[PDB]
Amino acid sequence: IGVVGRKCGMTRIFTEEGVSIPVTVIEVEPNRVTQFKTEETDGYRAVQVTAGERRASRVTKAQAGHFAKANVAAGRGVWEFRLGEEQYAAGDQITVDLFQAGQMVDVTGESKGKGFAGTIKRWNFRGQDNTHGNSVSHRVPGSIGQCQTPGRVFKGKKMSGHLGAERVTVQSLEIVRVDAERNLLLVKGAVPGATGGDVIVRPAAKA
Amino acid sequence: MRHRKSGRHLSRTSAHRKAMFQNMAVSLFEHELIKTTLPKAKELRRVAEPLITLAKEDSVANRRLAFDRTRSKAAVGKLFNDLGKRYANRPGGYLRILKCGFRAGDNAPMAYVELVDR
Amino acid sequence: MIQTQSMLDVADNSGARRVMCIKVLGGSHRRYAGIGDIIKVTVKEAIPRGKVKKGQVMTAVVVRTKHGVRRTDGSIIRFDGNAAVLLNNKQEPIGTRIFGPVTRELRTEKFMKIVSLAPE
Amino acid sequence: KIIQQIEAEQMNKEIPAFAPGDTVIVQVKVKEGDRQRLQAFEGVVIAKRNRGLNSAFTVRKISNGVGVERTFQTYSPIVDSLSVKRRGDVRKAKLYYLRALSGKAARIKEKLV
Amino acid sequence: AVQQNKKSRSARDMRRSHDALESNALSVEKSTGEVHLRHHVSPDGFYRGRKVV
RNA sequence: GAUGUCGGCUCAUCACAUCCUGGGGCUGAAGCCGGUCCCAAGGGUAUGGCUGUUCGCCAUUUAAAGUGGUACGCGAGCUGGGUUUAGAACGUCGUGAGACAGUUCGGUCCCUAUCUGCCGUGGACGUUUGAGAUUUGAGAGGGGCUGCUCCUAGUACGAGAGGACCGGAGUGGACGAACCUCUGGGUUCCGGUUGUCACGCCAGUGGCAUUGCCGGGUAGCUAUGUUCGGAAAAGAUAACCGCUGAAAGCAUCUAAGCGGGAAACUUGCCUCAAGAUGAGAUCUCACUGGGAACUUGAUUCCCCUGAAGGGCCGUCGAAGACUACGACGUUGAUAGGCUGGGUGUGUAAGCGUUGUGAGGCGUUGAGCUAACCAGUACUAAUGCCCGUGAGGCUUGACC
RNA sequence: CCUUGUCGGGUAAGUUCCGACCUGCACGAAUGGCGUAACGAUGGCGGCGCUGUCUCCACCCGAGACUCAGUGAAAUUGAA
RNA sequence: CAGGUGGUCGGGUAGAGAAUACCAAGGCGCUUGAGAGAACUCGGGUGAAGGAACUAGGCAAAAUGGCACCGUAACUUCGG
RNA sequence: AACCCACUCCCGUUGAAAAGGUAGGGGAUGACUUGUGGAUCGGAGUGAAAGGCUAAUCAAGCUCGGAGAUAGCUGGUUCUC
Repeated sequence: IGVVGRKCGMTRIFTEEGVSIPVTVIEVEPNRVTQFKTEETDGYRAVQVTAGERRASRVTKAQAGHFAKANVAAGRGVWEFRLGEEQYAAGDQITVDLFQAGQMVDVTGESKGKGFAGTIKRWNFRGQDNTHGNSVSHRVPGSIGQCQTPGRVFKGKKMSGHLGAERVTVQSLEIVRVDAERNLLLVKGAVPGATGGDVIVRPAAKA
Repeated sequence: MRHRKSGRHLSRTSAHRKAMFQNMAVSLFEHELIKTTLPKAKELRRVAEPLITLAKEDSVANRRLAFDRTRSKAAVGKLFNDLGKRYANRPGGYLRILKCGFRAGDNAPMAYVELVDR
Repeated sequence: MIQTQSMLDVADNSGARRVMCIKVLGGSHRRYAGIGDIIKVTVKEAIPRGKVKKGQVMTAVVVRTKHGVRRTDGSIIRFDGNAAVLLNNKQEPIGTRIFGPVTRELRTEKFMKIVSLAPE
Repeated sequence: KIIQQIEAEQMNKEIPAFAPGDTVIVQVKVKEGDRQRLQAFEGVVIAKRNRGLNSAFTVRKISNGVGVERTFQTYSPIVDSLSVKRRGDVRKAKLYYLRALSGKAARIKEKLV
Repeated sequence: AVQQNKKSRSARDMRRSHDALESNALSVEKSTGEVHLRHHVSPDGFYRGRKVV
């Protein structure tokens, strides 16, 4: 099970020895439990976890009745986590305190999104020359396929289009500090997204 | 790509674009109502208001700073004497923009710009 | 130095004045060489008499560069001019006296010789 | 406000007030051979504050016939001391025009006594 | 490049099926009973029940 | 009644008759190295000098610098050095025009994409009453490389020289993804200055000269920077190694029975994924009016009724070609302004002085400050249209 | 022609270049033979300065491409 | 219809100058506009560390550039 | 520099243009450039010679006649049983 945070910025802290540790600061709202999916109706075994503060005009009556089976009184977003074996009942604030120092973690965000990218930026695709007789084609792609005998272009090719706001995870980062008073996790490394994004922090898969 | 970049080009070079917003302001402080184009009004409201904020403090150094960005005698005379004193207790937000139909020849959406008390 | 055909002088007494990089040793195609790496030089311009004659394949270590070295801090040392120190067949230096400063980052298993003659 | 509030706790005062165009002397910690010691590094300051944005400066020393310059992080636990031996007027905050000049041409002028 | 066969009546009319129109922003002025576009100045110069021009 | 020929660049895909790494019979294999042959296609597979060259010969590397198919891959993707029409000259042959599967200098590479093929991205409808939100995963992709040290241990091995297997610990290279805290790079913010025209003149300043030419530089974007990754393990096997054991009194890894077995295979890790027409699953919300015709899953019309919701519209966005997505509309901090900071730049003008003057000094860390942070209603975010009225019939379980 | 003949120089490495040998398949004296200062938008090599040519591209400024209103072609086509 | 067309006039400030930069007299805003600020194409600006490693070939770009004085090689038809 | 000419690169090729443009180049008091008016013509002129030019046409123009030239060669040849 993990915690849903929010990317806030990159800083740098010092060991008193002399080295610097690049640190990504993550704010954690305490996460309420919306419901608990047992294995008998649903097959699988999971929880629903919610971060707060959405205005009470934007919730539909389908949702507003859904956050009244438990008294969650919820805000933006509803995420789910698949867990092995645990017991969470009605509404229970899952806080930062699951983690300790050390503790290899996985962090999933989206990314910053670049609009419609050519093959050089998208696929790292070295281009033709600039002088020495070259026509209009200075950084176009090269050729696509072979001649007559397949006749077609072959699925999976590497053309160009839309660098991603796709969902990307970085894996096996480590926690530098856990702050329960200001609700922070400090993570040594890069965290996918823009500042002010949304971030999920799981304990590590490989470990 | 323009992530978090502010200001729009309007398909004019930068010396044109400087000398056009200097000229839409200097005609607004004569007639106090202008029928202009809608993206040219959204960027007029970031040039004209540091002239009205500046007018609230009379100085030889301010009347030279005012002349050096709206270069006209009549617009400097119209500030510091009428405006700046009329808006002496207004914390910002000196104009308003009212969308008004479309141009006949193109479809350029129009807008009015109008001083707020008049 | 940091690329093939990079002119760089030496920091040594017995050697020649200027040498030129021809091959960056190490991996499959290392493209750059920082401070503390083995390159292979040709001798391009010799003193009227030293020890090393003009036009000879030798082996050198890189000791100063204008791009800098970067420690575990933000703090970097950045010289001006590039500089190498020639080696023998075995990697031990040829000359006696090293000119100018070096860095402390070079001192290792095999290079306690030149940091003795260094003064830094 | 939250990374602006963490960054008040790493900052505990170590440095005096100084400008570009000054001849500082810097005492840095040297950990080698299982013994810590200091080392003096004296030159002329050419780049100043928030150079990334968390406060790093730069100082140019003329070594044994060879130039060298060194960029220091201010609130590091390596930059220990900082004294100011001389100061003058430069007018032009960044002195990168001294990576070319070398001798009597690179004399920092003295309007300021 | 040019085509190799011409396009029939079907494949010509299928192309222009996505090209229709829309105008939906009409609104009645509360005071004068005049019809105009939503969030625009009415042609007699009234915006939300106030003469502006 | 035209299928544009050699080499280079760009981009590739398959074969295995394997160059490297992985498993392994035999050796004229002491050890380190090897030679040779079976199994294996997962990832890799050099920069240069000289030539039009592929090829080659050299210099220096490396774990290794593989051999083929794909019109001897690839000109509606590039080049035009080679063969290359018209010019001109050499050597040879012909009395001559001229020629040579001999040399040498010069010489125009055309196209706006209709059909798959596609790589990205939406509209329509469907999923058997309609919505909002969260999900199982059938299936398909992405990835997969390796060196050098050090401990084991100068031990086994060997006259000596020389020197390991198995296991462990480090930190480099080539490739990839993310990300700006750092180290740098980057035009509209602040200075210096040259020619000239102007604002009535002096001061001050503003046009044009490629941003006039330059010094610096916030946000964003970025690599040459920063961090992370390639597994561990489990199954079923290949070559091979067997254990019991007959047929064939013995022998025999096989006929029955029972195991060990490699980067290949199937999971394992990251992503999309119910248009998976087999259209799945949970939770929660909405709607409980008549009448007539003709024919009764009843169909059709008339009238009242329009809910859950959604869409148009507006302010915008580290979302964007258009769309789509996301946040918000007075229940109000969505964008602009305003007030304090922060950052940058480098001590304004005006006055007062000093001097014959340009200048210095007090003026003085001054003034100005885009994209950043915090607060604040000062200006701008004011109805209408879609969508209805309890959800078919057969069987079984069922009061 | 055989041929990248052989020898020396220049480069870490030179089928081109420079200097010689002469074994001229097939040089040679007004279809001139060998030298030659100055001149070439002339052919071939080598060097200093210099650089986005290039390792390897990153960012900014204009005019198009994209969206909206007005006008509105072309080659091609047996039928889909 | 970015092409072609003989001859006179030709001010000011800098400059040797009818070159070049800003202006007077006089004349014009080039008969489709508005947006937004993707790839890619064209005409441009700056660049870390290297400095021909690119390529048939330093093609192209960058650099050099004024006036006064000092100073100047082999070679030669005695001018250069 | 005007002026005449056309050495290189890129753009253009359905061009703005049936041969230009923007940057750079060569000559620039003479074997120069050019305005007006005249002379030379089709197996015939002119030519510092390339088979070049003679009205966007040139190893012998353009136009009207001989002339419905000749084609063992291509293409086509129409209502039923």
